[PDB]
Amino acid sequence: AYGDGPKKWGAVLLPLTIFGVGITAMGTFVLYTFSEDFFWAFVPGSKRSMELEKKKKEMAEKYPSPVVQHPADPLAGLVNRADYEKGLEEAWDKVKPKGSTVTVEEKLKELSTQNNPHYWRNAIKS
Amino acid sequence: ERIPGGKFTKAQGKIVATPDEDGFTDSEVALALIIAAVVLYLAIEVTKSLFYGEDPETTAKGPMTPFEKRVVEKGLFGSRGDSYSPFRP
Amino acid sequence: AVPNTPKSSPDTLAGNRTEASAVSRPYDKFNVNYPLSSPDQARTEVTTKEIPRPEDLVDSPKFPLFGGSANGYMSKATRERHAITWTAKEETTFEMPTSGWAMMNKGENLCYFRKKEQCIALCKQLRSMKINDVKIYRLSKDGTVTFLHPSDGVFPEKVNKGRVPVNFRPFTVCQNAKQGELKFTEYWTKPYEADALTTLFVKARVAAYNDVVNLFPLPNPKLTSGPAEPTSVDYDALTKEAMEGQKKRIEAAMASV
Amino acid sequence: YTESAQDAKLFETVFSTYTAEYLKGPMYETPEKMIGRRPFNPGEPLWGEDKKLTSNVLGPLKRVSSNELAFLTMICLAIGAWGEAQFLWFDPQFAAIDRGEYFNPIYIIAASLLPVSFWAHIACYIQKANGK
Amino acid sequence: AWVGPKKGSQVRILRPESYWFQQRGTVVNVNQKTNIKYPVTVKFDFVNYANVNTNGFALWEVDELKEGEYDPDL
Amino acid sequence: YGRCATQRYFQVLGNIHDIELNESLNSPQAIQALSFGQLSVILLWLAAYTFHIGWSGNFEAFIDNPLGVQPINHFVLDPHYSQYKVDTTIAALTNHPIYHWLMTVGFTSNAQIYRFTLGLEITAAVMLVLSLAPSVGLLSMGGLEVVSWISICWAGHLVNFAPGAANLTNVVMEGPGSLGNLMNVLTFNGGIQLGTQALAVSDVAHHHVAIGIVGLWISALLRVSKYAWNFNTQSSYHLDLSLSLTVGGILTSLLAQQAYVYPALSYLPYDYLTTTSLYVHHQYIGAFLATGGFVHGGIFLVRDYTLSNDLVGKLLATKATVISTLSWITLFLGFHATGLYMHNDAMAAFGVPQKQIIIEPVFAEFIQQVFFLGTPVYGLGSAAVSSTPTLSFLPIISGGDFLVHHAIALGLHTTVLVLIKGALDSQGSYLFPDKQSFGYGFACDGPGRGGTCDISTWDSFYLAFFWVNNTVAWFTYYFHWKVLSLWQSSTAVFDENSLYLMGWFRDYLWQNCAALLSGYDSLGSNDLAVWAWAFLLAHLAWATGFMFLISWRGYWQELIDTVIYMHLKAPFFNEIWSADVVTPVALSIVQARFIGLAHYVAGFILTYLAFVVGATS
Amino acid sequence: AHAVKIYDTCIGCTLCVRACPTDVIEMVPATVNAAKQVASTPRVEDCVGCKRCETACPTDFLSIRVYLQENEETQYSLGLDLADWS
Ligand code: CLA
Ligand code: CLA
Ligand code: CLA
Ligand code: CLA
Ligand SMILES: CC1=C(/C=C/C(C)=C/C=C/C(C)=C/C=C/C=C(C)/C=C/C=C(C)/C=C/C2=C(C)CCCC2(C)C)C(C)(C)CCC1
Ligand SMILES: CC1=C(/C=C/C(C)=C/C=C/C(C)=C/C=C/C=C(C)/C=C/C=C(C)/C=C/C2=C(C)CCCC2(C)C)C(C)(C)CCC1
Ligand SMILES: CC1=C(C/C=C(\C)CCC[C@H](C)CCC[C@H](C)CCCC(C)C)C(=O)c2ccccc2C1=O
Ligand code: SF4
Ligand code: SF4
Repeated sequence: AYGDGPKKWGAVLLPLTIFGVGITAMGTFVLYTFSEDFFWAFVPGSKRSMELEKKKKEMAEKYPSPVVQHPADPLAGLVNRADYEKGLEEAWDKVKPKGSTVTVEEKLKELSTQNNPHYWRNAIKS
Repeated sequence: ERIPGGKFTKAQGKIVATPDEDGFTDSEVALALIIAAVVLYLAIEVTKSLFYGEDPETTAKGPMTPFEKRVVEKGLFGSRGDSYSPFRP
Repeated sequence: AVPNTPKSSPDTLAGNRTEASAVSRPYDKFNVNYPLSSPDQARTEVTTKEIPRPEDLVDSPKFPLFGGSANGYMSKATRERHAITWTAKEETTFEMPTSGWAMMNKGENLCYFRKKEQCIALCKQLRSMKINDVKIYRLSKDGTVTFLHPSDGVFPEKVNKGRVPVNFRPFTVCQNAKQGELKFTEYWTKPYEADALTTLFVKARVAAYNDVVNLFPLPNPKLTSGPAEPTSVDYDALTKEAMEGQKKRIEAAMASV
Repeated sequence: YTESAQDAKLFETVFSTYTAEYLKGPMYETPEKMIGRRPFNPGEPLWGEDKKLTSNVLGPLKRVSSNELAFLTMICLAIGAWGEAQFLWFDPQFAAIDRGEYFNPIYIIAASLLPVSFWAHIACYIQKANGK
Repeated sequence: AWVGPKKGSQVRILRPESYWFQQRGTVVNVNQKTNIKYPVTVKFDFVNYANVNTNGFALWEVDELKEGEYDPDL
Repeated sequence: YGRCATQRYFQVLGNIHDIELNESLNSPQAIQALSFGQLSVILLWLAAYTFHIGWSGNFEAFIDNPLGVQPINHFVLDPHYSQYKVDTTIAALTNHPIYHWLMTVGFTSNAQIYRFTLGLEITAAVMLVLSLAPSVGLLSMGGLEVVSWISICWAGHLVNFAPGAANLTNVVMEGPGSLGNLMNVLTFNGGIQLGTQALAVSDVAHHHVAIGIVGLWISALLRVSKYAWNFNTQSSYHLDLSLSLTVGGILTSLLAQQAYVYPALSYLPYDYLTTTSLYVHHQYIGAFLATGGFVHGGIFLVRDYTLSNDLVGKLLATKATVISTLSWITLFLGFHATGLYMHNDAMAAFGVPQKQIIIEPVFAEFIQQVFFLGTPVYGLGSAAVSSTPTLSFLPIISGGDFLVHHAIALGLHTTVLVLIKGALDSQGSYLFPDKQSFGYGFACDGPGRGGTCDISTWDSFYLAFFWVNNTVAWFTYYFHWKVLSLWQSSTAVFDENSLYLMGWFRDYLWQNCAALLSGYDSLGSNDLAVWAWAFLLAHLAWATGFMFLISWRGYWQELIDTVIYMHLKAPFFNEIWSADVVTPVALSIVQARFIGLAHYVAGFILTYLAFVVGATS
Repeated sequence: AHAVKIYDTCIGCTLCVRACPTDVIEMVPATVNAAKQVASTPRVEDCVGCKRCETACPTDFLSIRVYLQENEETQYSLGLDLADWS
């Protein structure tokens, strides 16, 4: 008949598909909450994410890419950072206020250094 | 038998004609379930692939195909950029 | 009592609170010098003998005249405690940070709280009532005591020597780099954590990008396995003329300033 | 020498100006500067210091003379206007479809050349302004 | 010698983020110390969202205006 | 483990698909893989519909008598039904034009539907396989050329299954032949073809082949325009996503309009409920897509844009002008539409309906008469009558439609005002000069500076989504009442009572709810009982959204703290739960605002769906 | 831990120090303002994010900025009273 079919298949599956599947999904999500990889990609400093970052760095330093990539350090893009600073030094000496005692490398060290211990990647003793 | 609700169902007199038989029997339903099981297995594979992300060695240890090499070199098909854009050109 | 409080010890109920916080919240860590700002800042050390954990004190003479309340910390459900040690000149009434009222002792006083905010609120109240030497301590699960609030002995409202500036950014608030400028860097979502050098560099980089009359084409990589394409443009001559243009542009720019 | 705060600001300005003038050249090597992203394509600068388009903006026909492009755009305009007029009003082609007969391919091919004439005359003026 | 805007002279604020940006304010005092990064103390008739109308500005963030070269109607 | 708070759930789940923040699969190949997985989900959803239509459905009985039979969606097997309700219900009826679509595209049997379900499952498997292997090679797939090729292939399918394909002489083997031979499968008749009361399948096939060829040509032209003037200066996933979302929203809204006025599915206009549901659903989807385009534009401004002298820089520099002029437009439109509606309300209330301000929509009437209508209906602009007119379902406008269109303009302009204002102030306002360093979404900047509630750029979308829903409600009320009057042949109750808003209440909402509320009562329950129940459920969800929007966190955080105190002080449970595991904390401010908006719009959608079903049943 | 920063515009008010309910801000000597003192935040781990320090800063805009980081909530940042994670 018309009713038969979906009746038997439903009596088998609808209890399964709703009860068993949804309850298993809820229980597995609660387990995933207590799992070590709980939202690992969105929790800063998580073990899986940090290991992935380390392995990405290892692959980048072991298999150099012929194409140029976005520099993680914006100053790391420079093909010759030495020449960059040497020019800065020459320009600064050209426009130094009188016999100023301030040099370019000290200023670059002062600007690059920063005391932000509470920023992560620094709270992980890194 | 249904109790009609709504002015247009009564006015137009449309009847819900139940088919005499079912329509898909039971064997073809089983085949659909089998194909859906294969699709479910593929979905589990995709979920495992996406949750753990792309490993760093692939796309770094596996050399790009000559198509991919030339596309990245010439900047085609969304390369030379930082977008997906399926409707590119 | 078993119905009043759980029969098991606070450590038993805690389970693995540690070794799970290190997993659940790997970002939650204290810097190497938590109460202070510089490593060479005395770092006075106190132990459980000086400020014992509250479960080891019953009817202590240093407790104020407090009648107990439901608003205190969770014994056996929390293990972290914050303690205040202040000395009074006379016995007067004060508001507990957890509501209710207590009366201070004539001499030494000692209170225990869960959050440091309660201790700081009580310290503000006491200092408003002309009370010095309000020392605030933190009690850990294992009993290690960390001295806080007047960490270097001088209250933070008064400037004191030996205090290195922390989280000081040498520019104005809106002189931080924009997120788009810091894209693909570790400071993309947190431009306020970038260095002054990095912020200046990216703010100059965005200006450099907007000068395509002098921007360099940056030739394509050679990825294909075949022979190099002969093309029709000499990259060497372009590089030489770009060196000349860069030199002259830098000279003119430095002449301007 | 008791560096002034204004001296520190002067150094910041010098650093910013030097960086800005230095990263333009081939000494920074960032993905943005890759051909087809921000730069002007190697040997084909589109415009100079003045914002005047160069002949390189035309692409394959970057050396077709101004006179030839003028002839091309005028012929395309005339042929496209003839095709459009012969398709819409004079001997209409939709009415021909209503008669059961097919379109006349000549009219469609002719009318296809009007946007050709548009871009051709724009390119013609670009060439003329560049002296080509 | 005196450096910076004259006391009591109207200045236009060049700090992009200031609540009184491109507006006009009266200089109260300029700290004649080279180490002060924001010596120019400017008072404004309008108060910002913090209900404060006095702020210090750097020497390069203020444009001294002559007695009649600005717009009296703001 | 799991020594986090419940805030972790709503913090990560709000960015769980913000893959740019997911450093693992951050590459564009992963995003294409996500697209493949989404398309697999879409294919499985369509397979669901086709499978339940072919399994327990009357498509074989539908093709025979498309006017006299009601399409069946799926078989109902709810254990909670009472024998009577079981005897009462036959099966879950159909509220979508899938029967009409299958009939149009040549389905004539349940065997074809079953093969279609198998093909959909296999194609979903193919999509999952493609998602298994993200790769720059797969990034080549796609493009306007690909979608135009899909259009060409769909044209081929429709040609193969056109009703006149039987009379078609094989063109590729016996030559093109006479023009009528091609007219068997490729026509440009234009408009409704009578009978099926829908566009001919030949028209649709011809449309698709033309669109595919033109799209191939346009893609080639765009790529040669990329040959010279090759400048990808601003590439961002959010910029391209905003482009795609805005174009998709325009296309979906156009789909709603042109599918009501030019139905392409056979015997669709005879089914009133499916037509109304189609229009409402597609308009909601289009509005959502446009709002998403604006949202992703704002996101691109927040975290992917670098200030330049470009188009966006020019927009940002004069953002005050844009916001001020949009505010003026919205103020004018709202003032005048509301005032005219209130004036009409007062005149109708005071027994003087003649003294209402009925501004005739003479401009839209002029457009309609001059460009669309083939007979003199209004007589302004033109009065010529077409010798050979074509048929369609374009409504005839009247005085009320002027005010309704001004309400629509007010809603659209206010939504655009909120979205543009938020996107352009993501770069900073004088209350928040450094919004470029705070991200797209954040709670506030505290009570200082007078207060900074809802100052985030995400809060701009949060505020503008109410306006999106309100505008869609306004013009969907317009469409629904217009088509209800047309189908009920009133066409004068609408044209008179839509001038004043008490008409919009009494004759539209109160009037069309009579049958829906009688879905179940003391006498019994009929087929509309499910929709009355869904009506109530949607109202409940809407008011829960009210809870999450009105009451804010601090109260609830203190209340949850007291509840935690009760749990930790409760017997038999302090030994088991120390609140250390998944600490129960109140929803964050952004999370609370989003959840309140979600309940609000869920109740909105379900309420209007139930009302549409109960009114057009 | 909600990151809190101090900028050059600080003028040594000490109001931000007095407004902090958890002793995050701290007054260090400096040579950038007439007060010869500048706020610092060496105990950001105690910052709840209440932004009382921003309410008390008199500069044109906030010389002290509290950047909420909802993805890095802490029992000290969340102000937990009945749940311990240490
Ligand atoms: C969007 C997908 C979808 C949905 C919502 C439903 C809904 C329903 N189906 Mg169903 N079905 C579907 C697809 C779907 N079907 C497909 C593709 C098949 C072919 C294999 C079937 C075959 C099928 C049978 C044979 C039966 C049902 C039945 C039912 C009903 C009870 C639920 C149940 O037991 O499901 C069981 C369904 C399956 C075991 C098939 C798996 C469903 C597909 C393949 C998964 C799709 C997932 C989708 C992409 C979303 C994933 C994301 C999600 C986590 C949010 C309910 C009306 C039962 C019924 O009518 O009883 C009253 C019943 O007997 N369905
Ligand atoms: C193809 C289109 C598309 C794509 C790819 C994206 C992609 C993205 N969007 Mg986006 N968006 C889109 C369309 C799109 N959007 C549209 C159309 C709108 C307007 C409505 C928005 C509005 C929007 C906002 C406002 C935000 C994003 C954000 C994001 C990013 C993070 C997504 C995330 O984790 O959300 C998480 C997703 C969810 C939490 C899903 C919610 C689950 C729903 C509500 C369930 C409720 C339905 C329920 C079953 C009904 C029950 C009924 C009841 C009666 C029982 C991501 C890049 C975020 C971002 O980039 O911020 C940095 C962000 O804040 N989007
Ligand atoms: C009925 C409810 C309602 C009403 C009337 C408004 C009205 C308005 N909202 Mg609004 N809003 C609402 C609900 C409502 N909102 C909700 C629930 C949300 C979700 C949080 C929003 C979110 C929201 C945002 C995010 C924005 C608005 C904006 C606006 C203004 C748009 C300009 C306009 O139409 O001016 C017309 C004003 C009215 C119709 C108000 C009534 C005025 C009188 C009573 C009617 C006219 C009478 C007569 C002509 C005057 C007599 C004059 C003389 C004889 C005395 C306007 C004041 C925008 C804005 O302010 O831009 C300017 C804006 O950005 N609203
Ligand atoms: C910002 C103002 C504004 C906006 C957004 C709209 C929007 C709309 N109007 Mg509209 N309208 C307006 C003001 C406005 N109107 C005014 C002031 C009048 C005079 C009473 C009308 C009279 C009017 C008619 C008669 C019709 C529309 C219609 C429409 C809709 C279709 C588009 C159209 O016809 O453009 C019309 C747009 C304009 C004419 C531009 C007006 C914009 C100016 C700047 C506003 C101020 C005008 C000023 C007061 C005139 C002073 C005159 C004086 C110097 C002699 C659209 C929703 C049509 C409709 O309802 O479709 C169903 C229609 O037929 N409008
Ligand atoms: C269909 C389908 C699907 C879906 C699935 C799902 C979605 C599931 C879910 C499920 C679920 C989600 C479930 C849930 C459940 C729940 C329950 C089962 C509960 C119960 C409870 C009870 C029974 C009790 C109640 C009560 C109380 C508690 C109080 C008040 C009163 C009362 C008594 C009522 C998919 C697409 C995937 C695929 C396949 C098909
Ligand atoms: C936020 C932002 C953004 C975004 C934006 C957007 C989102 C936009 C959109 C836009 C859009 C979305 C547009 C659209 C357009 C459309 C059009 C332009 C159309 C037109 C048409 C017409 C005009 C026609 C009409 C008509 C008809 C058809 C009928 C009636 C009559 C008439 C003729 C009137 C960005 C980042 C990017 C930038 C910055 C800011
Ligand atoms: C009611 C209310 C709450 C309390 C609501 C909460 C805490 C969420 C309710 C949770 C529901 C009841 C589900 C509880 C958990 C279920 C067992 C499901 C668990 C699912 C997880 C395992 C993923 C707020 O936190 C809040 C915050 C800010 C503004 C307004 C409000 C507000 O109105
Ligand atoms: S209130 Fe502001 S200006 Fe004053 S000391 Fe604190 S941070 Fe500096
Ligand atoms: S937000 Fe509150 S707790 Fe954090 S530093 Fe500012 S005043 Fe202190």
